[PDB]
Amino acid sequence: ASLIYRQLLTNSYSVDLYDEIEQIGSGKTQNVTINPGPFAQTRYAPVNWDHGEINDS
Amino acid sequence: QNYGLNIPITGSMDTVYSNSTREEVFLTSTLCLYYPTEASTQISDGEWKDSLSQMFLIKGWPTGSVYFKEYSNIVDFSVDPQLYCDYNLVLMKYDQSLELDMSELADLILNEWLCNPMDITLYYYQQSGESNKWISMGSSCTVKVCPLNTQTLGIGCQTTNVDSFETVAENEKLAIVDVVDGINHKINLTTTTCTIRNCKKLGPRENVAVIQVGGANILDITADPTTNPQIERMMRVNWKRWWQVFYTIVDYINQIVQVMSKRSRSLNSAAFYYRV
Ligand SMILES: *[C@@H]1O[C@H](CO)[C@@H](O)[C@H](O)[C@H]1NC(C)=O
Ligand SMILES: *[C@@H]1O[C@H](CO)[C@@H](O)[C@H](O)[C@H]1NC(C)=O
Ligand SMILES: [Ca+2]
Ligand SMILES: [Ca+2]
Ligand SMILES: [Ca+2]
Ligand SMILES: [Ca+2]
Repeated sequence: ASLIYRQLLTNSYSVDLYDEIEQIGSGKTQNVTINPGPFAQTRYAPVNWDHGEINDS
Repeated sequence: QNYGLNIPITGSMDTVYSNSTREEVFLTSTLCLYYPTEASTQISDGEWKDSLSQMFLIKGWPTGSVYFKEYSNIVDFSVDPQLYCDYNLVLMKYDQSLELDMSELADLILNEWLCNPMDITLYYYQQSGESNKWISMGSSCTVKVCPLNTQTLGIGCQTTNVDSFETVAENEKLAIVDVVDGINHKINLTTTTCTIRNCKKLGPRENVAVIQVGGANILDITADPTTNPQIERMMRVNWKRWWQVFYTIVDYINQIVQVMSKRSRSLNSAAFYYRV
């Protein structure tokens, strides 16, 4: 019964087929690789509030 | 496993070598890098941690096995530097007037120190020999030592006058002070902000290596004036770009680890001597 190990080693190539099968079976996702470089947050502006355009006559 | 005892080993001078352990030291240990914040400042990037990690992986270090630890600067890092890690590298940008501070830090980290407390307020202290020092660490250490006669009267100082006391170290984060050996001393050191420990010099701490990025060879780890040796673990390199410095580190990391070695006191072999 020693030939079990010999047979498994010799026939091990079929695991490539098994890998292809499980690859086809598995669902897939992916990445949108993130950007670095938010090193400078930006404020709005120097903003001053005032009454609008008065309509004089 | 017969710890504690000093048993004499025996070996034959005709045996053969064994297979290289480079694979093991890459695949099991943890590399560990300390650099100054100006490094990252000049880098001005920030997936560079990942970039360096992947380069280390190409050299052979698994992804999670390399650690980076920014420190502000030499003087503020020397205040109790804890290298709780496995293969330590400490970059140091040499600058003028920090010669003694850098040398003190190197002496502190490159050697195993056995430290006992020192109750300044109660006892009068001594130095057993050349292997004994007093390391003071804190935000602001100003050690003022007053040596004593054989009858507990000061010489050059009065035991009651901290003004009469002689200043040996002033307002530094780390002060490895030595004094005459065999003369009792009375200390005053600002106890609220600077602890002090009476420390003894064991063998060398191979776990950590120092890399002077700046100028010329100055590090005198040996407090003895006579011997000013050059240890393998005190490396020096010139520089203009921190990127180039780090790439040199990564390229020659195998050689650096060859220079270093696993801490003698981290092993079960050293279990019942001073294991840490
Ligand atoms: C030592 O390494 C060689 C190749 O580098 C390899 O053939 C040999 O098997 C190794 N030694 C052992 C005991 O595996
Ligand atoms: C050190 O001297 C100061 C005065 O400059 C004194 O207030 C302080 O108590 C002294 N420290 C100790 C530990 O006695
Ligand atoms: Ca005096
Ligand atoms: Ca210092
Ligand atoms: Ca001494
Ligand atoms: Ca010396």
